[PDB]
This record gives sequence, C-alpha cells and structure tokens, in this order.
Amino acid sequence: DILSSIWTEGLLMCLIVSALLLFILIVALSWISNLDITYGALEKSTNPIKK
Amino acid sequence: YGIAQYREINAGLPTIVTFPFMFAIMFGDMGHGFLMTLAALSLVLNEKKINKMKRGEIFDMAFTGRYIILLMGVFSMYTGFLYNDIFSKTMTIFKSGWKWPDHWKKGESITATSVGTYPIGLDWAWHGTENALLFSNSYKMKLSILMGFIHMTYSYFFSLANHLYFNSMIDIIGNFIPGLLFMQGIFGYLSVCIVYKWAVDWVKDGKPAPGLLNMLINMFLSPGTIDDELYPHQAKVQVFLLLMALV
Amino acid sequence: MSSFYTVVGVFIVVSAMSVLFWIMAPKNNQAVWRSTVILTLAMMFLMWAITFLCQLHPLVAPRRSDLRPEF
Amino acid sequence: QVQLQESGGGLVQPGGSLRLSCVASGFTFSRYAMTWVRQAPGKGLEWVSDISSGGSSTFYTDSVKGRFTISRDNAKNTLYLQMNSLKPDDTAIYFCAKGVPSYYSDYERRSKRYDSRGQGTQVTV
Amino acid sequence: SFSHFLYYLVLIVVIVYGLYKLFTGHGSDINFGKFLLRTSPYMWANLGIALCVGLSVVGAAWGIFITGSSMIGAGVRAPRITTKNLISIIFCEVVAIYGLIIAIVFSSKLTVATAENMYSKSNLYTGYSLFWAGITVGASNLICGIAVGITGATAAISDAADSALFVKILVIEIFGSILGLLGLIVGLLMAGKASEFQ
Amino acid sequence: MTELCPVYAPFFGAIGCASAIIFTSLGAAYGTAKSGVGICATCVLRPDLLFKNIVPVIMAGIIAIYGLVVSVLVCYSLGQKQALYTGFIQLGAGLSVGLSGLAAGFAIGIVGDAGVRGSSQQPRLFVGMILILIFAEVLGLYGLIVALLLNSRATQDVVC
Amino acid sequence: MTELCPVYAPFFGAIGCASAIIFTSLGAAYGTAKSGVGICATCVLRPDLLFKNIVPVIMAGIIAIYGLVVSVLVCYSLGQKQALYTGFIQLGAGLSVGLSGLAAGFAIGIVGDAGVRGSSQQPRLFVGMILILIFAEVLGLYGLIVALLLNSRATQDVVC
Amino acid sequence: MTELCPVYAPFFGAIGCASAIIFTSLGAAYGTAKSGVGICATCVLRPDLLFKNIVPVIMAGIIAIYGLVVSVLVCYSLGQKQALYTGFIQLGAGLSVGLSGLAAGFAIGIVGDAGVRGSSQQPRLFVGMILILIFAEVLGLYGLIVALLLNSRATQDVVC
Amino acid sequence: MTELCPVYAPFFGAIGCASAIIFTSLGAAYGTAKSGVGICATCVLRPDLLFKNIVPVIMAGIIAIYGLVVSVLVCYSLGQKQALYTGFIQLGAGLSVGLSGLAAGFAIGIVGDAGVRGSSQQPRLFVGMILILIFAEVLGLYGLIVALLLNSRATQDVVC
Amino acid sequence: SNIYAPLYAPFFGFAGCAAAMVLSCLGAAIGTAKSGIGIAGIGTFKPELIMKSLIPVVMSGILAIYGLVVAVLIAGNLSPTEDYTLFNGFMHLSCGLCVGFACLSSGYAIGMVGDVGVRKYMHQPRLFVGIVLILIFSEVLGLYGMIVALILNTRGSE
Amino acid sequence: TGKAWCCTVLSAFGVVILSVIAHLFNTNHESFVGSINDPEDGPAVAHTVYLAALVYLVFFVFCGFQVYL
Repeated sequence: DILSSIWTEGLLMCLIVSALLLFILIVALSWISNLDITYGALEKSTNPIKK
Repeated sequence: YGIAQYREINAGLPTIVTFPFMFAIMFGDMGHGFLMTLAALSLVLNEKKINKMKRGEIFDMAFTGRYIILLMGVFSMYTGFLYNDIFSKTMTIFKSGWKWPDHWKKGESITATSVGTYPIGLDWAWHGTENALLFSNSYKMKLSILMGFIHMTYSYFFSLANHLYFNSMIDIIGNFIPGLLFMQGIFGYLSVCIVYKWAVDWVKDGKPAPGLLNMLINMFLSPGTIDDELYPHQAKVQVFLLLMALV
Repeated sequence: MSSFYTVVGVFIVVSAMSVLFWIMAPKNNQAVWRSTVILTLAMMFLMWAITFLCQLHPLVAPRRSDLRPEF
Repeated sequence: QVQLQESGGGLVQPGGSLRLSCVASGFTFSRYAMTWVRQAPGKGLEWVSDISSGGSSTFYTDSVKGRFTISRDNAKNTLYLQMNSLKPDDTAIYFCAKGVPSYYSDYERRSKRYDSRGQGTQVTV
Repeated sequence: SFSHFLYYLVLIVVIVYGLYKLFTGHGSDINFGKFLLRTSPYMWANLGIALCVGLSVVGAAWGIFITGSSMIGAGVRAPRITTKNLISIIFCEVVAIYGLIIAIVFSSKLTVATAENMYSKSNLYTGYSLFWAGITVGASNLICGIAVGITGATAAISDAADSALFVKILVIEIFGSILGLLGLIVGLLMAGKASEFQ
Repeated sequence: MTELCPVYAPFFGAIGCASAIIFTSLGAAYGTAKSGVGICATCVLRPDLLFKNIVPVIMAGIIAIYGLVVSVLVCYSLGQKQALYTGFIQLGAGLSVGLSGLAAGFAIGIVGDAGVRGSSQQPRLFVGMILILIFAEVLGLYGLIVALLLNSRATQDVVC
Repeated sequence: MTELCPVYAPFFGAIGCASAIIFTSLGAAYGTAKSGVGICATCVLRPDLLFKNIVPVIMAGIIAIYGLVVSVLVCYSLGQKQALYTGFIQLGAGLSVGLSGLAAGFAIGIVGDAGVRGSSQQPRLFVGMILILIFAEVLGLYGLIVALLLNSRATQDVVC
Repeated sequence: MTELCPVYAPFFGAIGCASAIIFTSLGAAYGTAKSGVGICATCVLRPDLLFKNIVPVIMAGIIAIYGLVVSVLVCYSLGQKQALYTGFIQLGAGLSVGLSGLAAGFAIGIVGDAGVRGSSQQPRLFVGMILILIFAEVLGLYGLIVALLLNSRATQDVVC
Repeated sequence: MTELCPVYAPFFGAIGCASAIIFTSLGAAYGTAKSGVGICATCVLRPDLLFKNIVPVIMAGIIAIYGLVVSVLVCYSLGQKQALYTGFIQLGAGLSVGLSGLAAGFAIGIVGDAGVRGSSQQPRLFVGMILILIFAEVLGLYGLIVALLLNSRATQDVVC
Repeated sequence: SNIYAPLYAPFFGFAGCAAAMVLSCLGAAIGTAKSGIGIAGIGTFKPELIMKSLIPVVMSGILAIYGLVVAVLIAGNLSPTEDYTLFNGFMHLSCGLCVGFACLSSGYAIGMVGDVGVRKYMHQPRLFVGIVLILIFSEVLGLYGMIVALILNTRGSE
Repeated sequence: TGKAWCCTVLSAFGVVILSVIAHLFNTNHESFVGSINDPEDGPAVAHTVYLAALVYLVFFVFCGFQVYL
C-alpha cells in the first residue's frame, strides 16, 4: 500500500525542503539585485554660479 | 541617557559595579578577562602621560573609560573562574565531585558517580563530556533569570527611596506596593521555585522532578491543577498568588 | 560534606563582614566605598551560591566514551 | 581488544526449541550490527542471522527463515537467538560475532564481513 | 511579466494533471491523507522549530532597519532623540526573544522514537502540533515586528519635531507590541498537550 | 535498508550544512556592499572618519563567522548510514542560523548605510549608530544559539 | 542496484562539479563587469591611477579560482558506482563554494565600482577601499573552507 | 534493457551536447552586441582607431569556440547503448562550459562597451581595457578546463 | 463510508461555508474603504452633508449580511456523514454569493467614491448616485438568490 | 480503528488554529500601522487632537481579540488521547479561515478609513462623529467572521 | 618604532602560553592527552612545543632592543 512507485515519500520530502530553500534563495537574490550605488556623492560636480 | 531629577537617586552608584559585573556574566573567560585587564591596567598606570597628549575619539573613549575596562576585566576573571574556563580549557584546581567507573576498555561508554560537590565553580569533570551542554545550559539559564530578577527588584526599591524622600505618600499606596506584589507574586515566586528545586534530593526521595516551565504556564492557563507537586499545598497557594496578581 | 546550610553559612559571614565594613568605611568619599564594596560582595556571593546549589543534587551525570582507560 | 561470550548448547532432540545467548564488552554494543555464524563439521562458515543496531531490522538465511528469531538488548550488551523445530541439519558450532556499524548492506552481507567472533558453543541434534 | 506567467503555468499544469487522474478513474491516487501519514514526523517538527526562530528574526530585523534608518535620519538635526527612542528598537528586538524562547521549549520534545512506535497516533500528533505552532509563533512575530517597526519610525520623526508628541505616540507602539505576545500565548497552547516523541 | 536509516537520509545533513554558510554569506555580502558604498560616499569629503566609520563592515563579517561555525559543527556529524532523525536535526540547525543570519546581514547593511552618512553631519550620532547596530548583530547570534541547541541532540542515544 | 549505490547517484556529483564553477564564474563576471565600468569611467581623466585601480578586478578574479579548485577536486571523485552519500556531499561542496562565491562577487563588484570612483577625488580613500574589499573577499574563502571540509569527508568509510 | 543503461540515458547526452554551444553562443552574441554598439558610436569622430577597437569582439568570438570544441567532443561520445553515468558527465561538461561561457560573454560585453568609449578619449587607456578583458576572458577558459576533465572521465572505465 | 459518502465529503461543504464569508468580506471592506475616502474628502468643505452621503457605506455593509446568511444556512446543514453531492452543492452556494458579492463590492466602491465627490458640487446628482448604487447593489442580490436556490436542493431527494 | 478518525485529522485542526491567529494579527497590524501614520501625520500641526483620536487604533486592536478567542477554542479541543474525527478537522479549518480573512478584510478597511479620517479631521472638527460611524461599519465585518467561527466550532465537536 | 611593540607583546605571550602547554603535555595531564583523539606521546609533542617556545623567546629578546633604542 505505497504512496507511489515514483513519487515516494522520500522523494517528496527532499523536494519540498528544496523548494523552501530555493524560495529563500530567490528572495535573497531579489533584494541583492536592487543595490544601487549613490553616484552623486562620489563624482565631483561644479558650476560657476555658486559661491 | 538622561539627566536625573533634582535630588533623585543617582543611577551612578549602582552602575559602578553592576555594569561591569553584568558584562562579566556574559564575557566569562579567565584568559580573555586577563588580557583585557592588562590593556586597561596599562592605560591606568600611564594616565599622566596619556592625559596630556591629544587623542582621536576612537582612542579617547577608551582612555575616558579606563577605570570601567579595568573593573570590566577584573570581574571577567572572577566569573571565568566560576565557569571554570580559561582559553576554552578547564582548570583542575580541586578534587572532583564525580568518580568514574573502576575499569573500562578503549571506546567504551562510561558514566560518572556522584561523590561530592565541587567547592568553587563548575566541576572540571564536565569537560569534553558528551552531555555537557545539557547541564551548563540549565545552569546558565537559571543563573540569568535569578540575577535578572534580583537586579530588577533591587533597583525597583530605589522607587521607594524616592517616594519617602519627597514625602509622596500617595505613590507608596498607589504605585510601589501594587507593583511590588504584582511582580514578586509571579517572577519572585518563580525565582523561589528555581532555588528550591536545587535543595530537594529528588532521586533519593524517588519523587518525579517537576518541570518548572510547565508549572509556570499551568498556574495561569489551568489554575488549581498540578501534574507533579514541587511541595505540599502547591495548588492552594498558587491560586492565591494568581488572585493577588489579578487584584 | 555539603548541604544547603553550607550556603547559609557563607551568607551569614558575608552579611557580617559587609555590615562591619559599612561601619569602618573611610570618611573620604564614604558613599563610593560604602556602595561599591558592599554591593560587590553581595553580587559576587550570588554567583558562587547559584553555581554551588546547582551541583548539590544533580539530575544528570557526566557521560563520555573518549577517555583512555588509564585516564 | 573486544570480548564476546556465547552461552547455551548441548544435545537436543529433533523438534527441540533451544535458545542461544551471547554477551559482549569492550565496544559500544549499540553502535554495531550483530551476527551469528555456524560451522558444521568440515564445512565453511555459514551465515545464520544478523540484526541491526536498533533491533528493528533482521535477516534470516533460508535454512532457518521461519524456525529462528534473533533479538537484542542494548541495555545489557547481550544478544539472543531463539530456535524452535530444531533438526539434525542444525548440528554445528555457533559463533557470536560483531558486525559492521549500524546495519548490513547487501554487499557487506554477501561478503560475509564481520570484525571478530567468540569461541562458539556446540549444538547437536 | 515573467513571474506571473510562471504562476499561471503552474496553475494550468496542476489543473490538467488533476483532471487527467480524475477522468481516467485513478483520482484516488493523489491522496493527500496518505502523504501526511507516511512523511516522517521529525520533518514537520524541525521545520516548525527552524521557521519559528527564522521568521521571528526576520520580523525583528525588518522592524529594526525601518526604525533605525528613521532615527539616524531624523537625528541629524536633533541628536537628543537617539537615546530616548531606543525603546522602539527594543520593542522590535523582543519578538526575537519570544521566538527564541519557543525554540527552547519545543527542543525539549525531540526525543528519539522506537521504530515499532514510529508512526503511531501520539507521534503524528506531536509532529503536526510543533509544525503549526512554530509557524504561528514565527509568522505572528514577523507581522508584529514589521508593524512595530513602522510605528517606531513615525514616533522618532515626531519626537524630532516636538518632545510632547513622543509619549502620545508610544501608546500606538505598545498596542502593536501586544500582537507578538498573543502569538506566543497561542503557540504555548497549541503545543501544550503534545507529548515527547515516544 | 533500514526504516530509521533510509539511504536518502544524508541529503538533509549535506544541504543543511551548505545552507548554513550560503545564506549567511549572502547576508554578509549585502551588509558589506550597502554600507561599503556609504563609507565611500562620505570619506571623499571627510577622510578622517574612514577607520572610525568602518564598524558596520566589521559587524557584517561576524555574521559569516556564525555561519562558518555552525557549518563546521554539523559537518563533523555526517555519515553514510546516519539516521533520518539526525538528518532533520542537521537541517534545522543549518536553516535556523542561515535564515537568521540572512536577515541580520540585511539589517546591518541598511542601518549602516544610513549610519555612516549621519555620522558625517552630526558627530554625536556615531554612538547612536553603534547602539542600533548591535541589536541587528545579535539577531544572528540568536540563530546560532538555536543551531547549537539542536546540534547538541544530533547523536544523543540515536540508534539505527 | 545496491540501494546504497543507485544508478542515479553520480547525477548529484556531476551537478555538484558543474555548480562549483558555474556560480563562481557568475560572481567573478559580475565583479569584473561592475568594477570594470568604474575603472574606465575614472581613468579617462586620471590615467596615472590605472594600474592602482586594477585591484578590484584581480580580487574578483580570485573568486573564480576557488571554484576551479573545488570543481577539480570533486571531479576526480566521480565514478560509475559511487555511493549516494558521496553524491550528496559533492553536491553540498559545489553549492557551498558556488553560491558563497556568488555573494562575494556582488560585494566586490559594488564596492569596487564605488571605491575607484571615490578614490579619484580623495587619494586617502584607496586604503579604505582595499580594507573593505578584503572583508568581502574573505566571504568566498569561508565558502572554500566549508567545501574542502565536506569533500575530505565525501569518501571515508563508504561501503560502495 | 540493462540496469546501468536505461534506454533514456542518451537524453542527458544530447542535451549536454546542445547546451554546450547554445549557452556559449548566447554569451558570445551578447558580448558582440554590446561591444558592437560601442564601436559604432565611439569611432564616428575618430575612425583611425576602428581596427584597434575590434579586439573585444574578437574575444567575444573566441568564447564561442570553447563551446564548439566541447560540443564536438561530446558529439563523438554519444551512442545508443551508453551507460547512464556517461550521460550525466556529458551534461556536466555541457553546462560547465555553457553557463561559464555565458558569464564571460556578459562581462566582455559590458567592459567592451565602457572601454571602447573611454579609449577614444584617453589613448593610454587601451592597455587597461585589454588587461581587464583578459581577466573576463579567463572565466571562459576555466569552464573549458573543467569540461575537458569531466569529459576525460566520461567513459575511461565505465561498464554496462 | 459508502461510495456516495466518502469520509472527506465535508471538506467541500466546509470550504463553501468559509468561501461565503471570505469573498463577501473583501467586497464589503473595499466598498467601505474607498467610499470612506470619498466621504472624508468632501466633508471638509461640506460637513452638513455627511449623514446624507454616507449611504454608500450602508450599501457596502449589506453585502456582508448576504455572506453571513448563506454561511450560517450551509453551516447548519453540514454533517459527519453527508453525501458527496451535498458537499458540491454547498461549495457552489458558497462561491456563488462569495464572488458575486465581491463583484458588487468593487462596483459600490468606485461608484460611491465618484458619486459622493460629485454630490458635494451638484445637489441634483444625489438621486443619480442612489440609482446607480441600486444597480450595483442588485448584483449581490442575484448571487444570494442563486445561493439560496442551490442550498435548498443540497439535501432534497438525497440518499446516503 | 474508526474510519471517520484517521490519524492525519489533527493536521487540519491545527491548520485552522494557525490560520485564525496569524491572519487576525495581519488584519490588526495593518489597521494600527495605517492609523499610526495618520495620527503621526497631524502631530506637528495639531497636537491637541491625538489622545481623543486614537479610536482607530483601539478598534484595530479588537481584531486581534477575535482571533485569540477562536484560536483558544480550537486549541482546547485538540488532544492526542481523543478520537478527533476528520469531520471535526475540516470544521476547525473553516473556523480559522472565517475569522482570519474576516479580520484581515476588516483591518484593511479600518486602516484606510482611519488614516484619511484623522488626517483630515484636523481641517474640520465637525468630522469626527462621521469617522466613528464609518469605522463601526468597518468593524462589524470582523465580528461576522467570529460569529460563524463559533457556530462551526459548536457543531464540529457534536 | 611601532612595529616592534606588536612583535614583542605577541612573542611575550608566545613564550608563556607555549611553555605552559608543553609542561602539561610533559606531565600527561588529562586535559591534553586524556582522550583517544589526543596525540599519543606527551613528551614528544612537549619537546616539539618547547622548541616553538624558544623560537618566540628569540623574537622577544631581539625586539626588546628595538623598543629600547
């Protein structure tokens, strides 16, 4: 009276754990992709109008 | 943090000792305590020269706090001795309270027999022991609760010292007493139970050792019922404490 | 031998020597001496007493398998 | 060094129900699988039965597949082999042996891999 | 958008697979019930404990940076707020303590079950209990931590304007902090009757 | 095979061991990057604050140390025939510190990014940054504590 | 087949071997690209700084070498009849150095780009950039350390 | 059929064979594309530098050749009755050079786009661009080295 | 037990019972929320108009009554041994009032917001808003009528 | 064994318990957070109005109590020593979904109305009685969820 | 010069700690040789460590001049 000859309880446990870890990884990379450098502070800009 | 009210009890004097000491309870290691003591001691001894030269704030804060770090180190050495830990090694200063079996072979599991109590600090027999954490965590968790409660109730009593000085009798009846009964009746009671459980020899009596954490929860969520009695008339007094806290 | 009364014995003498110090403390900067030393002994005692009581009637015992037979 | 000691033996009538026993020392008895091997006179070692660390899994050779049962007690560092419907073919000396860690794989079993065995007891029918 | 295309594709695949098994008469194969009986209870327990502390910490961290960044920004013109508003950081950090405490309590139940008793009624009950209790404490602390953090940011930026506003707005903050404590109470109730793995 | 020791049991240990260092590395990298830009953005005008302001990078580094410590500890308990109970203990230990450290690294980054900028304009504000930043760091420590607790039970009286 | 050595066991070995180099190369590629733009954008006015600004590219390049070492190490351990346990350990080692190296790649890329741009305005900032980069670089090193530990344990006491 | 040689085994071989060139061509295409826009934009003012600026396109093209040789080598390994193990190794080789080459092409494209614009304003910058591109180019070479080592072990001692 | 009455039959009924309240509540909340914004915006200039133009909130609120009425009716019809057919009918009844009530809520929200804002400028428009809201309201009533008709047949002529 | 009480039944009972508390907190969290922004928004302009306008926050807090009550009642019925039937499992699952999403929906409306309510209350002091009246209609949405949740729980165990 | 203080302080502890460790090994103290995982022969490792202690002593006395002058 098995669950399946292919989708055994052993395989499903591995997959849903993998799905959880992959979801956390994707969310992590989704935040990292949004790191924008604050260019304005790093590059000098000048004009003759200011003091 | 903030300037004290006029003639109010100064937070300074209690802080002199309890600040480095509460640090020492966490930062307990004789080796690290010793190294930090030497650093602070050098700043203290040379202070006449260091005082005159100009300093960056990352270094000025250290010099300003030199007498803090000195105590911060000395107490760390003391607590490190009670944890019996120097650079992650135990110290075999006294005869152990645990005796091992008479014989065993290579790779054979053994269990120690109690023959006494270690005089100062953790018994060194626990080192490298496979269930060491199961003991020390019970020790340090209970230590933290006891020290925390004692520290809180001690400083809470400064509230009374303010009210009596200002003749604010209304606050004695209004704030101090109700607050004292409330917290002493719950977490003071827990503190008493923690100390008591250590006094009773459960295995000699053959009684089941009660779970204090379950006991704490049950006196709120199911008063008047008990699994394992810590002492006679357990249920009768607990319901009284609950009613007192509610009132 | 050891018992709970061992801790009470230390508590009495620590109490005695602290209240004795309260009386003999120097006049110069009296408040700092009276507060620091007495509070230090009290807080220092608690660390020992707790660590001592925790080892009177233990509910677990050391276990290991790595110890060489001649130890 | 590790030490093992068998018990039980002697002559039994056909159809008997003798029970063999073994005790061991010098190793964590719970950590290793345990095995019984028997030698009939002039034959090589024959694999009788083996049991995992937990006592939850067992193997029986076809000669005894329904006649023997093997059991373990990790608290007493001891091993048991109950027999019933014993017959003449079972006449052999039986050895208590320390097996591979935890449990036997098919390869380890077919290789008849065991670390050490005691001085077995004789059984005759 | 690629992500929403993926969601619909998964949904379509699931529906079509369900209908295929259903129409061919083998609809009983999917059998969620058998899946819950055969999966080992240690998985449910450990996911409950790990996500309990995990999600609780995410809550505290998410709240802290919302309040902390606001305190530092508003503190440029008025440094006085930096110490008084540390209370807001505390209300965020504490929900991690609640998650830690439950992790201590639940860890006490992870004994090793006998093989013959592995899937019995009591052991399955403890498996489900610790999973949902851990999720409940974790998620509610995650929600609580963010809500408190958002409130703390408005409190800090108000304090920089007029000190009299701080005590008035802190009332909203303590109201927010209660959510995490209620989560803890329900967590201890759900796990109350669960026996150790026998 | 054995019912308590299925052949796939080590997977949860191996992936948990990897997860402990992977998730903490991502958290530490984000903390190092976001605050590192802030240090560059301020030091161009106030170079003397450089070595004072570098603390956020230091704290982000500690989060990775926690990940390495847990990863090493569980790794020393892997084995081919290990029980399924041991496997999920290792997964719980690795996931606990991993998911915890990931969040702590992000918070250190965002607070540190603001902190060093504020430090430039208001000198009293440096200590304010440090106070807040510790309570981001400790959130990684709580993950370590749970990991150590679970790991302590990985081999206690477990039988195949 | 012997259930400790299923026919599909080497699949995780192969993916572990490939993962070690793939993900670190993505990390090293991002570090080289993001910082490369910063170098070019600054050196047009300041060509004299060119060979001092190159360092972030070098460090991003080293991240790739970690994965090459691990990938070669696990590569020599594959086999037709390897144990499933050996497969999972090889997978864990590959992911450990791979995704940890990817995290380090992002950090070096961001701080490298910001660092060289700032270093054009303020020469005292270069030491600060190098100091921060080392903390980012070390994250990849932790990934390698875990990977080597796992690999050392991948083939001891196996019973294939 | 044979246990170690399932009839579906060649599938991983064919996908590995195709994957080697597909992903490498995608990388080389992007490198050619980004750099091509840079070349056409930069030299309108200054066509005498045109043939000097082609180099990034040359290197992007070289990446594709790594894909070709690995794909060609795998293509002669395939066979109807090949074992499953060699199927996985072929897939590992294909992905190893493929995605690593994709990363390298991405880096070569971005650095080429930035470098080719700067190098027309500041002639001293050309040697810098070439130096950086070599570091990006090497990331493709690592993937090839791993792929060749894997392909060496694909069939040396396999049996059905 | 019998094939017409599987032990999981109550699941569909239980989901239908919840569905009736989930979606109606979302419809009522959206209708209340966006109507409230309109009321609060207008009453700054025209506070005497408040209790006249509050009507849309009443209309949105009534949608929740529909969900409650259907939910209770199916709830009193659930049972441990109910037939599978009874489950499907209850599911259909729950969805019918649920998602139809959600549609009504969105209509009331949009119309109420615009109508209230307009009515502050033009008193002749109020009766126009009420008529359009009546048509929006009736979309909920149709869903209720279907839900009640379905529920009436949930146990008629059923056999276990 | 009783076929109506398979051993996996408690899973759905706990799932309902978790849904009851988590979603209720989400509703309460949104309501207070959105309202807090409104309360703080007027702080610099009219400090007097705050203490007499925390009503949205207080009402938003009641939503958590609705969740607590249902979660407590469910947790009181689950036990390892009782033949908790699968029918009861589904009923308690619906208990969680009803109170959960009802409170979530109510919390969203209380937040939206509360924000603009107080945020424009500073311009027009006669507005307040209207704000309270709208909030009540927003509040009862959560109450309806609790009513059905209590009825489901009453029938499930009987 | 500053570089001298770093080396002299580090080597000062390098003499003490190593020498103490060597003594415990040479006396077969349980904390260093007690387990089946510790090295087998105390005096052999103790001799190895003692040489390391002497090495640090050379650094210590040499840097003593560098801080003195």
